[PDB]
Amino acid sequence: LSNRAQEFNRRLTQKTDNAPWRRVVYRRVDLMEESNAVLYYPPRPIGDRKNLFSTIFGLINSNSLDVYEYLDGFEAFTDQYKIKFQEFLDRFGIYYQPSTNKNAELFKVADSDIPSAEVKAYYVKEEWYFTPTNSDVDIKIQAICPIMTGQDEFGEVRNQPLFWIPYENIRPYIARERVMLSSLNNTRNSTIDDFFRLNLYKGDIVKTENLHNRALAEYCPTPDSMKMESKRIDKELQGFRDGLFVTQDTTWMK
Amino acid sequence: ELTGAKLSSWNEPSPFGMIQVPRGSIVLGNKEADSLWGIPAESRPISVDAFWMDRTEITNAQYRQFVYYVRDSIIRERLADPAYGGNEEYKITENKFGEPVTPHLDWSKPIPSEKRATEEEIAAINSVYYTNPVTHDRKLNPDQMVYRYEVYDYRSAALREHQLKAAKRNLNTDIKVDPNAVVMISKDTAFVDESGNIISETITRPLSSEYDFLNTYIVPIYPDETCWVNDFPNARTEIYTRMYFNHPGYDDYPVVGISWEQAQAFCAWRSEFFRKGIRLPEGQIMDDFRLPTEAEWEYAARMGDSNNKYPWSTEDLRTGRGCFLGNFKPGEGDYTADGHLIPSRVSSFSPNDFGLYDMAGNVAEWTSTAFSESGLKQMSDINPELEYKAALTDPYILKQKVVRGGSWKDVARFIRSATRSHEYQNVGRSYIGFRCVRTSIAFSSGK
Ligand SMILES: *[C@H]1O[C@H](CO)[C@@H](O[C@@H]2O[C@@H](C)[C@H](O)[C@@H](O)[C@H]2O)[C@H](O)[C@@H]1O[C@H]1O[C@H](C(=O)O)[C@@H](O[C@@H]2O[C@H](CO)[C@@H](O[C@H]3O[C@@H](C)[C@@H](O[C@@H]4O[C@H](CO)[C@H](O)[C@H](O[C@@H]5O[C@H](CO)[C@H](O)[C@H](O)[C@H]5NC(C)=O)[C@H]4NC(C)=O)[C@@H](O)[C@@H]3O)[C@H](O)[C@H]2O)[C@H](O)[C@H]1O
Ligand SMILES: *[C@H]1O[C@H](CO)[C@@H](O[C@@H]2O[C@@H](C)[C@H](O)[C@@H](O)[C@H]2O)[C@H](O)[C@@H]1O[C@H]1O[C@H](C(=O)O)[C@@H](O[C@@H]2O[C@H](CO)[C@@H](O[C@H]3O[C@@H](C)[C@@H](O[C@@H]4O[C@H](CO)[C@H](O)[C@H](O[C@@H]5O[C@H](CO)[C@H](O)[C@H](O)[C@H]5NC(C)=O)[C@H]4NC(C)=O)[C@@H](O)[C@@H]3O)[C@H](O)[C@H]2O)[C@H](O)[C@H]1O
Ligand SMILES: *[C@H]1O[C@H](CO)[C@@H](O[C@@H]2O[C@@H](C)[C@H](O)[C@@H](O)[C@H]2O)[C@H](O)[C@@H]1O[C@H]1O[C@H](C(=O)O)[C@@H](O[C@@H]2O[C@H](CO)[C@@H](O)[C@H](O)[C@H]2O)[C@H](O)[C@H]1O
Ligand SMILES: *[C@@H]1O[C@H](CO)[C@@H](O)[C@H](O)[C@@H]1O
Ligand SMILES: *[C@@H]1O[C@H](CO)[C@@H](O)[C@H](O)[C@@H]1O
Ligand SMILES: [Ca+2]
Repeated sequence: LSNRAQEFNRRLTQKTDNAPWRRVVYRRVDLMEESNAVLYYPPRPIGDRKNLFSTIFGLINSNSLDVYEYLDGFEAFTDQYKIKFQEFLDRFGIYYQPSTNKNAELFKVADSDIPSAEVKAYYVKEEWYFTPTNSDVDIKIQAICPIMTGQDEFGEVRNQPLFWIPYENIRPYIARERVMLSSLNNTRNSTIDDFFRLNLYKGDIVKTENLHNRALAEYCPTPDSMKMESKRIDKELQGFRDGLFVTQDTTWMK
Repeated sequence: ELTGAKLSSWNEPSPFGMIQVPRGSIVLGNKEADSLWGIPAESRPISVDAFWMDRTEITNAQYRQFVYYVRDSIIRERLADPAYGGNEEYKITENKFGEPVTPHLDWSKPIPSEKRATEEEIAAINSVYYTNPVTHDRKLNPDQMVYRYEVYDYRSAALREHQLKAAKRNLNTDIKVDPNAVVMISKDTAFVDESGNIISETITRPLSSEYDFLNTYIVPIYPDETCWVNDFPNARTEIYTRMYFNHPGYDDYPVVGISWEQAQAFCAWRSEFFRKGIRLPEGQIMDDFRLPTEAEWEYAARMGDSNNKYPWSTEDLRTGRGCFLGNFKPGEGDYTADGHLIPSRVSSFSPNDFGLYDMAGNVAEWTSTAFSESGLKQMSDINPELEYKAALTDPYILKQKVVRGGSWKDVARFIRSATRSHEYQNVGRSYIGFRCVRTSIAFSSGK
């Protein structure tokens, strides 16, 4: 990147430092739904056509991405929780054979065995914040967690999360390649970075940064209960923005 | 006693050919989305301060004034140049008292006529024209119509991290700033070599002095008359290449083929030319003619009201009598269903409530905003702007600037004031013009 580009990107960074209002919510973007399949378009890498999980797997295979383990309950991004790639492939059952390392690729994984088409959903940690300098609500992506929609035979769909990816680590490598956002207009005009920045992803809230560290699953037995709770949280997040501004009030015309 | 120390009152020279758009708020973008076009809906409310937007697009005569100014001074330089001429009466290098002064051109000394000019003078005059070997068409040489202008980045000189004093780069008292930490910044320069080739560079170097926020550019400014041919293969557009910028009938028509760099050069020349013609009361800080931002363009196009899809009050594209409200492509292969095939004379349709003409039609209009698919959400809502002074070695995809508005071929959609269109800063199309703008020196009441 040229220094001009670096300065531009530094200007295009959301600073949630002195925000008077923050709200951290976790989504469960299902890739098997339109408007979220952009992250699944190529289930298996096709030449220069790759989905997010394939790109991420290649990046970790080249020591170019710092991803952290999915710890049930919390998301500490520290050097302690950096994942071990060989352990990840072994513990999740990925057959790999080590090729010539050449300091480029740690382990040679066949594309047929890359679990790129089973990751059918993503945990997206997004942080709604109120900008202290111009009073504007904005969403800042914190991390994305690829969850492999695996099958446990007896346990059917397992949906075990793989790891946690800080968004600033993956942002440089997803801000370049172009993807098509719709199946009606197939123009590769925008990037996945634009998909995440414009919040074009559609997902149900599965957890909020609660004071008891409680997830929706704990106090919602059935999927419909989780659906209605997610709708409630969305309504309250929207109600915050609605109550901020008072140009829609007509109580004065009385 | 705290009475106050006011300053001497200045004057506001309302620019010629421009109108005043009031400060206001508008919701950028189209709320309802056409699913057949694939695009989703991206809308963000904004607010913009009052500014002066040009009534019409820049016409061929108005840009020909620019190219003629560049021609005249280059010719004066050649006359003063000892190589071609050497008169030295066109280059004032010393003051009437005799002390050396900064060398400037003597614009009072007239350029000799083609007949009265001697061999040296005629050589200097002809050393900027191009005579076609076969057709004997004596025309201004396109690669010699170059404009050398300087832009000081007031914005970048004001960032906290771009402070000359290292101690002032961080107001946090807990953060100890390394005494010798290097802040690498880029500056765009351009210098004419001994051969005569324009050498543009982007100098990256540690922040040293104020000479690092000065961007110097030497841009060839002659319009790309071959856009008419290049943009439309298998078409009889050979005549507009030879007519549009040259024919006297095509003077009030909007100028085409002007790239983003050439538009910026034109606006800067307009700024300095205005300054040369207006006396400044002591301390006067006058703004500069600039290319409108995307947000300012969209605000002034829709007349401030967020209910307007078009620069006209209704949603229909046609009056109740059957007359179209803009110069676009109404039907399939029907560019001239509105009465005009190629761009039309400026001020040929009805203006806005603001008074802007051809605000969506004729030619698309260059904006000063760098293009980004997520651009509307990455820029602030106070006078929104996404500025990116691209580096000479940047990828060509990073040199896209927003071209907002519709042209004589944009279908109803691309003429909508909320539909973003882009084009590369390097190229100039036959359907893209521009409209220089300047911030209004306004102290008005509220609503
Ligand atoms: C024509 O255009 C071609 C395309 O750009 C160009 O071709 C290029 O060069 C060729 C060699 C090459 O072949 C080409 O490829 C291409 O690269 C041509 O060369 C030519 O452009 C060139 O000449 C122009 C020209 O002279 O006509 C240049 O434009 C002029 O530049 C001047 C300075 O750069 C401008 O003057 C301003 O700044 C100063 C110098 C002021 O002038 C006087 O300054 C004196 C002191 O030195 C006086 O003090 C007084 O200054 C006052 O100071 C007070 C404060 O005390 C105020 O703040 C103001 O600064 C000023 N007050 C006023 C209003 O006068 C000035 N008075 C006198 C004694 O004249 C001032 O007048 C201007 O602010 C000038 O405006 C501008 O036209 C062009 O830059 C150059 O490229
Ligand atoms: C784009 O960039 C191109 C490459 O730089 C350039 O092309 C070059 O010029 C073409 C005309 C030609 O074709 C080729 O030569 C080509 O390579 C283009 O013109 C264009 O340039 C634009 O950007 C440049 C840039 O920044 O890169 C600008 O250059 C700047 O010019 C200034 C004026 O000349 C320079 O300012 C002063 O800087 C100091 C270091 C001076 O050096 C001496 O330092 C000693 C120790 O202090 C002396 O004591 C004395 O100090 C300075 O004294 C002056 C007095 O006025 C200052 O005001 C300060 O008191 C003090 N400076 C400091 C260090 O604080 C200096 N002695 C002298 C010689 O006076 C000296 O170099 C300059 O005066 C600036 O450094 C430089 O970047 C360019 O102007 C612009 O058009
Ligand atoms: C995208 O949606 C717009 C909605 O306005 C469609 O515009 C409609 O169709 C055109 C011909 C006319 O301008 C109007 O009739 C207008 O109302 C547009 O054509 C696009 O339609 C596509 O997507 C639609 C959608 O996603 O809603 C589909 O409609 C329904 O889609 C669901 C998908 O599950 C399907 O189950 C329904 O049977 C279907 O009606 C369109 O089929 C599709 O072309
Ligand atoms: C999900 O919704 C059901 C609806 O009855 C509740 O009973 C449950 O406690 C959870 O909130
Ligand atoms: C505005 O005034 C009252 C109070 O807000 C509304 O109920 C009414 O609809 C009007 O538009
Ligand atoms: Ca037309």
